[PDB]
Amino acid sequence: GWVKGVMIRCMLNIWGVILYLRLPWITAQAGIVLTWIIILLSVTVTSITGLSISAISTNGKVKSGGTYFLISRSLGPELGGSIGLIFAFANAVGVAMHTVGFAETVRDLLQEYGAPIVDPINDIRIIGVVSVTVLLAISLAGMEWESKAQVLFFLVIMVSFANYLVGTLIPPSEDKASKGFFSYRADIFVQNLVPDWRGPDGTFFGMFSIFFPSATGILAGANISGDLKDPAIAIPKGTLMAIFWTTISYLAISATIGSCVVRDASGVLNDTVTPGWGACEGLACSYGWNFTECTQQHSCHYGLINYYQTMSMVSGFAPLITAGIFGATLSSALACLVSAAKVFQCLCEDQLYPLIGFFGKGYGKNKEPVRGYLLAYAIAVAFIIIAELNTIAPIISNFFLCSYALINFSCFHASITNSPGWRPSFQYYNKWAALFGAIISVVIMFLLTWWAALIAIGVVLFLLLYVIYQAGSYNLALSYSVGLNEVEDHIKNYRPQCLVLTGPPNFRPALVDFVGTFTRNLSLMICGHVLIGPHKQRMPELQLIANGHTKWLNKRKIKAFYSDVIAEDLRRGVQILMQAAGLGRMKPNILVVGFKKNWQSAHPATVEDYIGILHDAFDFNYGVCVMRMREGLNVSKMMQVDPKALVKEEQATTIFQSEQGKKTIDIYWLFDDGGLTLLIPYLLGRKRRWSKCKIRVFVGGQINRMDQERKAIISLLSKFRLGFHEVHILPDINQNPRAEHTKRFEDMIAPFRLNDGFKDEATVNEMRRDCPWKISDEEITKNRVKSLRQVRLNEIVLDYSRDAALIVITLPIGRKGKCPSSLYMAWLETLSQDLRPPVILIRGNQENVLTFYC
Amino acid sequence: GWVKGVMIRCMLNIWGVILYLRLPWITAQAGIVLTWIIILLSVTVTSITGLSISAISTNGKVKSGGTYFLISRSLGPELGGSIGLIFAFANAVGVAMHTVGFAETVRDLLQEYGAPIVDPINDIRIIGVVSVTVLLAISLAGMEWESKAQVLFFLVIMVSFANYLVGTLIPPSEDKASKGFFSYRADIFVQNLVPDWRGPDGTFFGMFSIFFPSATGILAGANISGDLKDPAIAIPKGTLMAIFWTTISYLAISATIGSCVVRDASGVLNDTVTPGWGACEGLACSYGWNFTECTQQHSCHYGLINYYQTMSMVSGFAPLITAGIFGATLSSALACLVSAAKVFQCLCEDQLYPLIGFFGKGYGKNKEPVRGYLLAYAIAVAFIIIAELNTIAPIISNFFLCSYALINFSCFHASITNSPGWRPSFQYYNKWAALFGAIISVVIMFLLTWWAALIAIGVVLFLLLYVIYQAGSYNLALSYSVGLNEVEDHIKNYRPQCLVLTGPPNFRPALVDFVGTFTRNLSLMICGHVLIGPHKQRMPELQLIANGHTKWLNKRKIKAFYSDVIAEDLRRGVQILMQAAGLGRMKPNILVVGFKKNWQSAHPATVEDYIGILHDAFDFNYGVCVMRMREGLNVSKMMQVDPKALVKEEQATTIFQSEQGKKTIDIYWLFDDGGLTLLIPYLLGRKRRWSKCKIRVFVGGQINRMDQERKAIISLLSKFRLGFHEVHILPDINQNPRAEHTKRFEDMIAPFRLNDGFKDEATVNEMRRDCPWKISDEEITKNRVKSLRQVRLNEIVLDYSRDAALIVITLPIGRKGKCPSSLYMAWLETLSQDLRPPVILIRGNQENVLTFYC
Repeated sequence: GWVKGVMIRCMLNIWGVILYLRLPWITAQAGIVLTWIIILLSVTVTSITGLSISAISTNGKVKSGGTYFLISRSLGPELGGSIGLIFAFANAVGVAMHTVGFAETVRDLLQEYGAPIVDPINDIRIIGVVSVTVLLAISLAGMEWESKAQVLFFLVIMVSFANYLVGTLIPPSEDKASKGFFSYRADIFVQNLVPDWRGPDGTFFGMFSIFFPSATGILAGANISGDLKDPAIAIPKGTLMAIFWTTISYLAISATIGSCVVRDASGVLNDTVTPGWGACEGLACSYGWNFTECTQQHSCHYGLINYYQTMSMVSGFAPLITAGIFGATLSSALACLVSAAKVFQCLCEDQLYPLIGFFGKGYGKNKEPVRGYLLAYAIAVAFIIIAELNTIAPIISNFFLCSYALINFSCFHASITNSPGWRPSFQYYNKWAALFGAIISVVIMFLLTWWAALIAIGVVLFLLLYVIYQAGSYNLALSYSVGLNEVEDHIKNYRPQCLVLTGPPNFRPALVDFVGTFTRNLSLMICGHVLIGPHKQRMPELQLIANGHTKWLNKRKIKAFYSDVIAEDLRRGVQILMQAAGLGRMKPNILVVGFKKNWQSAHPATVEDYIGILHDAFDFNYGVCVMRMREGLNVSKMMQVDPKALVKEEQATTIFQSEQGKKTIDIYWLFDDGGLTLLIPYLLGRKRRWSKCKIRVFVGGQINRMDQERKAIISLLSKFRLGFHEVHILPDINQNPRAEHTKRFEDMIAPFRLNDGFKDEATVNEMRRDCPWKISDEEITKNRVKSLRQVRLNEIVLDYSRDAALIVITLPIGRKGKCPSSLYMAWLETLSQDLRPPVILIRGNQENVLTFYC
Repeated sequence: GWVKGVMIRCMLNIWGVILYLRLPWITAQAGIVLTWIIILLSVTVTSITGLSISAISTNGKVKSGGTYFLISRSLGPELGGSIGLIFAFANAVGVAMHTVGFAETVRDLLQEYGAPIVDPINDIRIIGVVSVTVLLAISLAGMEWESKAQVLFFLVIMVSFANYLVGTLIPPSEDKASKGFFSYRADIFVQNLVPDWRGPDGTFFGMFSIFFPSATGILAGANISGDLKDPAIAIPKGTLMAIFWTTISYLAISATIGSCVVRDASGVLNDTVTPGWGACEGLACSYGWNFTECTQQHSCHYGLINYYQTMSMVSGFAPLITAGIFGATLSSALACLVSAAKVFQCLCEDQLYPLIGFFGKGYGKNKEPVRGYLLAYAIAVAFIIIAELNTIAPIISNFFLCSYALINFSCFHASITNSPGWRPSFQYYNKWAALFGAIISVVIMFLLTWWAALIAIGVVLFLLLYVIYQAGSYNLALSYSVGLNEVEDHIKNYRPQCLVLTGPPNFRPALVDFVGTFTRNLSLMICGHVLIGPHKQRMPELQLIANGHTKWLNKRKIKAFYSDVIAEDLRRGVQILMQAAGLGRMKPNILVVGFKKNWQSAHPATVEDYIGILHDAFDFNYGVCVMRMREGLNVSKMMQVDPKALVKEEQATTIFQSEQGKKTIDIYWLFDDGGLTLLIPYLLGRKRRWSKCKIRVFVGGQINRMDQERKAIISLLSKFRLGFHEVHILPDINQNPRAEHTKRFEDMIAPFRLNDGFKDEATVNEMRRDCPWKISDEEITKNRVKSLRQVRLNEIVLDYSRDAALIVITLPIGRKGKCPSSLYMAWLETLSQDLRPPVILIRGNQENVLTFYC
């Protein structure tokens, strides 16, 4: 339920050692008014944190429970992981504080009854170590008696409170009056209403740092959210009621102990007032006691400000309050230890931090964090070695204030940024109240001591930034794609979607880098390897080889999407890839095909396949490009870096980027239909390294007009962001070429004079003028026109461009049925046959433009 | 250039009041060693910040930009705005500091002539406010000549340094020796090597806070940008050289003033030691000077630790050092004043903060920040009212340390997160050096004083958090989906990428719906429509058809991509789309096929093509699935105005489409592997529609042991939440053969014997064995028992699951070369016979299981 399950659990964890041992002393040094102010200032922070905790408990629905699990699932991995670690450390030090208080009580019992062990501080150390070892032994094995222990502890604390209140009303005896107790008196109340400020810790915030661990423990209700009936209505009321009732108890005890005991008293029973004309100085003189001797010399042993166990002295039966101290300290220490271990284990099971993951495994059948229990025990022992409560308490105040500020600010952050899963139903949660609580918690943390607060904030920032440096990554790409399913065919975004042939990626990598240069974070570039084996498709050995190849490619920091194809020949192999690659609107639009360095050496029939590539690409309304670099195409000389992944020379391509380019692109327009002609040069022409480029826009501009035909391209020039009027009119585009060049063009096809790959087509010629080698207006009979033109282009490139870093060569057009594949190949070969420049071939598909950069 | 452009004006801003007024006093209170440590510790912070600033300057080619512009464009707006605000405030307070130093110098000058105004402190206030008003008047109008005033200031400071050194070289005069300066002496150097803390400000960090303004002024090099020939080379050299040379000057002045002036001296010229025995003490006694009275009485007026103007006294010509102080102060204060105003104006140009202060508005033709100038003047006057360098300097140290820590951490943040616009070219920039600089800056800021450091940090946090609080996806894909291309392969999450073959999307819409409600933002679903085109694409209008189908899909709630493949048949027709659909990881993983229910009407070729897709899916590691309906998946759409969404009638046939599933789904998963067999109804179950259907597990096979295998299944069920433990036994497959069910099958496979139309099979078979059911290790003989099992599965569909949402039977498996096509197709027809509700068959590729949803 909510009473015993939640409120009593929070009660037993909030009530602890400072309630019995230091609250009367805080009331003595700070007075009743400032002690109440301290109590209320701590309760403000803890109640604002409790409202955030209640909002967390009402957010969504969590069935397993746990403080770290609730906070992290409601607030996030970064803030949740910082909270689950600072809170775990704070709970580990709380064990040390409560065990030190229990050890101090046992030491006082030994001093009054019997003999001490070694030394009043060393006895505290020894008893604390032994008691924390016993607590660890109980936690590891023997955690089934917890309901009975909870009932016994709550009843013993109730009995201690009742006995203290009963003995306070009793009129003082000789011993109690000697020790400073005079029942209730207005004079003592008025005297103790004001501070005294003795010792090094006499300070308002010095007292706040010692009292504050009396207000912590409000997170015990959230620890068992899974093991409750209805957490959304049980955790808030239980936590808030526990905070309220413990606040009432602290205020009442402070008020009644301030009004009963004087600050200074001496245990000597002879200090009763002598019947004569004495010089009695203190307030106790009116009550018949003479405490001047020690009060003037600051050597009193008893009193509110000098005796730490005055609460037990005041009461009717000291052993009952001793049992109450034992119960409170043991319950709080056990709760802190088990909470630290369980939060740390759950935090470690979520791999958010590198090295803590070792303390994440459980033992036995219920998976107890034995490693976490041992780490918490080690931290507790280390802080127990400090045998002073007034030293441990400020540390716990700092770390619990840091944890509460973190929780409050995490709730405020989740509220202000409208976090997805952050939907609190708690009626009394306000994000500005949480922000105020976090701010005041940090301010108080720095006010108690600045260096420990700085260390805590530094650790918090380290963890938060480490984590920063059910979201999912696959579903996001899917969501963006389907959102694009509603993309507008309107303003067709003719991004340079391209399809690339490389075969194995380690071979022909010049294309890879090339189409990798541009469309970097601009569009899609798809690599394409076609396996040419028609028999035994390596279904098993396809993903693995791709993996390896993609890793190599990825090691090159490329931006592509390799693709594997099985087929019998090149033609149908790429035909499969072009019309089915991508998905929906996410489809490739441009094809680039690697040239075969050795085509005329042997294997004649491959000309058909290679030219069918281009013809089917033309018919498919794709973009088309050829690939032939300075050096040989296929890498077959290795047996004497090699993996571009390791090292990628790619000089032929890297020249443009690695080296600062001083020579420019040269294009032309003999085929005006090609719109891409102003895009592929645009794309590549606009890259970081490609920055250095004095764009030479060579175009067949109108021989008389440079302002409406050439500027027709200049008005459009703006969108292509060209900014160049370099329209170099070279009307010598197709002038009669060199005699020698035509000669070579011919005997090039002399071996292939026949349509060897076209017997069928020869029969067609046979029935049509029987043209064996010369073809009317198709080969050289009349088609020579285009051949002499293209060769003139070659002369041009070789004369004007001469040494040309790169050339935008427009692939010429041949329509099937009026020109053979042979001549087409012949044209491809003669595009750059004389030498070996880098073939930056290009041609478009009469598609619209001005997509990139307007 | 770089010298005069950067380093000369960085020195002029770094040199200021503390160089002449408090450095000797710091060397007096702290030791020479401790003063050197302070200087080097400040220079470490400023040099790390200078490295960060040099990295910022060499980032990109930002032109015509101040300090704030550079920082906010290289770094983020969130960090840039806070940096600009803190830097502007720090400069505004530095104006007050340098004006107070100038006023102190003028007040001392007035006192030495015996003409004070009102009193020491109020005279400082009056002179400082008048000076700062004159400074504001110069800054507003009359700055045109500040370009030539720079040379005068630099030459004046150089002359002051030379005069100080020359005067230090001079042997003592009677007046100078009386005032404490004798000369370079080893004894004085040794005496001043050790610290001597002699006031409220006497502490290591107390002197660090006063000195540190001597090291600030390096960002003065940053705001020059736009007036430099080459910032990427000028800014780093100038800034670092200025830091080095000013550090050298500070160290030299400290070590030379600590070696010639004693800490205690009296301006009385009669202290000269009187001859006789005496009891004279002190180091000066050895030089004939008995300063005993003041030293013991602590009433000395002169000396290093008492006189604030010791550089002036030591130097040969006092007015020259006064001129040097004037030049240094009026250069640093003017630089700070015209830096704070410009940074604030640029910051207010960016609508980054709500209360702009409107100081952003420029005046005149140069758009000078008159409003910003007045705000800076007001802040300077407010901090001038303090009129004490030892109090103003700690504030400026705090705020400049905050600014430098902010810059260093912002550079580190940009480096570690790999910001898109952060690619610094500075060779000596390291993000860990920047992190160290920011951390030590914050530590020193809190060490000097904690409350002002907390105020500055809170202001920075407030600003930062306030600022913190169409082929787009195409492009977004580049960063996410090609970021999805790089993802590990060891994730092995069996993404249920699904492929479908409904032909036209409108037709066979039931499969579309089924594959759409499932994978609704979970898995990729791709719609493949085959146009079986045997010629040139009919028209681009086909693309219109594509947009019409995508609109149809969007007219409902589908997340489909539409693609098409041109072919001449179906087997190859799907085969094209099969191994090329998708791209990289996103690629479809399983395949569903529109069942050609009509199979006894058309030639069996269609049936052979049909078995083709399933066999190919078996060879390509794909998943096979198939639906079936009573009225017709390939419903004739018989026809037996604004027609509304046919969804209503459609969903009648497609419950999943809209109707929340009510009746139970049953997985007749005779086959175990191919997890999708269960996954399909599973992520179908996740669906709210199917949340109303107990997921029935109809396992079948062995009867002797049931749960023995199940315990493996319930382990993977703990992983794949089921919520049930009752798997109904299907012993029908065995010992339960029903004759009338065999007779139908036989009468259902007649024209299907050797109807594969496989002439080669017939031939090879004919030369092996004759009869169409003789050579039957494959022909419905060895696998006949399988046909019995199939018809029994249908019978237990009619009994065990008489009614169900979808009867999920495991899709059968047939071996190529060991299972004929007609036998398999008849098996499927039995498994999905008539008079059944929607029915689905599945069989995965047994890659791995449990990968999804644990």
